[PDB]
Amino acid sequence: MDEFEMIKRNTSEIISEEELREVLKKDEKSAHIGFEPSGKIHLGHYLQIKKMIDLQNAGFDIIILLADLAAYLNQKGELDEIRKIGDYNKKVFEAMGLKAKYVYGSEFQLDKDYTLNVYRLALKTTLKRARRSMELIAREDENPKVAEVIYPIMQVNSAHYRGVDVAVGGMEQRKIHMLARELLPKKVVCIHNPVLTGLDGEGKMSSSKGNFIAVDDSPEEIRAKIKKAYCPAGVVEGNPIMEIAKYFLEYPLTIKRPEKFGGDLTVNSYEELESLFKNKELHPMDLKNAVAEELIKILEPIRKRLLEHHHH
Amino acid sequence: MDEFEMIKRNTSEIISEEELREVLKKDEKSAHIGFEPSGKIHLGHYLQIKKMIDLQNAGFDIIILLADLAAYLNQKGELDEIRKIGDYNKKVFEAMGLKAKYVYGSEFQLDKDYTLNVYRLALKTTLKRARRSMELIAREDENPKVAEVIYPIMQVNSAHYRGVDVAVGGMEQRKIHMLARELLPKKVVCIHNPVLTGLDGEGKMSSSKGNFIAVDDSPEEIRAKIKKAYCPAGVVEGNPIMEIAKYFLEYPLTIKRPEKFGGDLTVNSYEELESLFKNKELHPMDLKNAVAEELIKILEPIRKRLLEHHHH
Ligand SMILES: N[C@@H](Cc1ccc(O)c([N+](=O)[O-])c1)C(=O)O
Ligand SMILES: N[C@@H](Cc1ccc(O)c([N+](=O)[O-])c1)C(=O)O
Ligand code: NA
Ligand code: NA
Repeated sequence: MDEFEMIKRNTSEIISEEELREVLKKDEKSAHIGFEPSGKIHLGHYLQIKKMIDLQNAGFDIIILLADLAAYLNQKGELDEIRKIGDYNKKVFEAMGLKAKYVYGSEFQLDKDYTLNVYRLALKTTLKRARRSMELIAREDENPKVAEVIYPIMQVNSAHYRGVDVAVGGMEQRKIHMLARELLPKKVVCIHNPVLTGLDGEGKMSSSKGNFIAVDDSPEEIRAKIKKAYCPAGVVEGNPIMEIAKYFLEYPLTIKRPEKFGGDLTVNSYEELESLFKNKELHPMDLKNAVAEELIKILEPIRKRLLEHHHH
Repeated sequence: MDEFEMIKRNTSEIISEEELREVLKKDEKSAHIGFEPSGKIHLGHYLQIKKMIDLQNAGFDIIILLADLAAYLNQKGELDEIRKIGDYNKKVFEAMGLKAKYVYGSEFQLDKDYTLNVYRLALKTTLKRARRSMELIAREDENPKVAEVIYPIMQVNSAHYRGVDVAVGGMEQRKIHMLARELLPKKVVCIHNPVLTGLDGEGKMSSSKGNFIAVDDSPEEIRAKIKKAYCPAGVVEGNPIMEIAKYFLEYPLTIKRPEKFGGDLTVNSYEELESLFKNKELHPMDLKNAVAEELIKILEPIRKRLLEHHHH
């Protein structure tokens, strides 16, 4: 498995593979992702940081944009408070092992030259296109604000202004990114990560829907959340427990089971696990027990580095 | 006729008269109007400059905003070219006798603090409200751009940032101004001037519709435009020739007529003229002849000051 395949593993799409292969040849290459600061950092965040770590191991310089001004435009509160949550998010990302440079959007997004570029992009971007690009990002609002359509053209310009070769985000970002590839003179390579399902199966995982596992959740909290989660026997699509097994667990995986239910089970890949589960040879309760315990172990170093700050 | 009545003469509305009366007491008071730079300066412009002259004679300091960045957002071209047309407009306004200070929007509208205020207003302004406020201003576009809804919140902030007591414009501006009175901490007094009808009677006078008299039109051009204009006998509403008589001509007015059509006629007010015209005692051709000749005389000093620049 080469650098390209390491980077591609567990992504939903790369726009485009040819372009990424051209980028990989260079000595100096940079990748960025932006996050609206979030009160809790969850598995969806961690999935994306893992991908940034992959890029870093492939020789990319990594920039994490703490997207305070975007969050402001998307009604997350006052800038100063948003920034404070951004600094907390930085500490969490650092506790995940990421080696990166961190920047706050507002440090450069209010510059005269940046704003003139935003207004130039505003002339090229239809309202209808801008609204469509925000459908999976915008805060729910019965009376959508002008701020909602400034946000996407802020994010288009972000990638241009900073000279990144690669932009990374979730599939929710893909329409903004396709606008960026259409309007900017240098085409940014876009790597999109899958969107995790919420624990109750009812929609996508998100910080505002309370349907997530946070990286610093206690072991007892993780077990409780997994025990209650949607996980129907034999169904893999939209199954959040199988998603965690695919995206976070290491293989070969040993699933402990009582002898009366078949005894311990060693699975050499996620793909073998999917077969066992679809063929009803693995029961949800046993999948859940293994996923909970292996996830606790995966997150333990992150939680204890954040716990050391308090001191024990 | 006091200062308040001089200011009110020939306006469509003052929001509000009480507030204007409070402003009139102060020693230091300022009024501004903004114009997207226009290749031709026409009677609609002149109507508004006349009102600014009224304010100046009432002790207001006058600021003329050459609204280059607004024009840019409203698809009038590149900033540098727009600015050049702005400097031409300044020379025309100066040739009208206005004593004022001139500022280009872009000189202050790209400042960090200005932009942060725009984004704060964008959070308070619905898309639906912003689009409604632009219906009579926005350039025709089958695919309206994000720039269209940035424009109104640029103009709201303009009045705030510069600390004007009074904003002046045409009735087309009134929805943006009512947004400004609703969102800003200091309520700006708004003076709205009527919108002139186009020469062919079919819509409002505007630079893009080629339905105007320009202040530097030749005498032969003015006569030709008036001769062809909509002017039905006995009808005053939507009659552009009667509008010119109301808003530009001085009274008492002597209308020269052949003896066979009643001989010369002296009218002591626009209101007496309206009665004569509605009662079919004054024929369109004779109204047109008087309006053309008195308008030529009114504009002659403006045209010859602009002609002196060439040199004769
Ligand atoms: N859209 C991202 C935030 C973001 C990503 C990348 C960006 O460049 C910017 N930005 O420019 O403000 C913002 C989110 O949903 O969290
Ligand atoms: N809306 C005006 C132009 C204008 C007036 C006042 C203003 O403050 C600004 N502005 O802020 O750019 C622009 C027009 O139709 O010509
Ligand atoms: Na090298
Ligand atoms: Na005094």
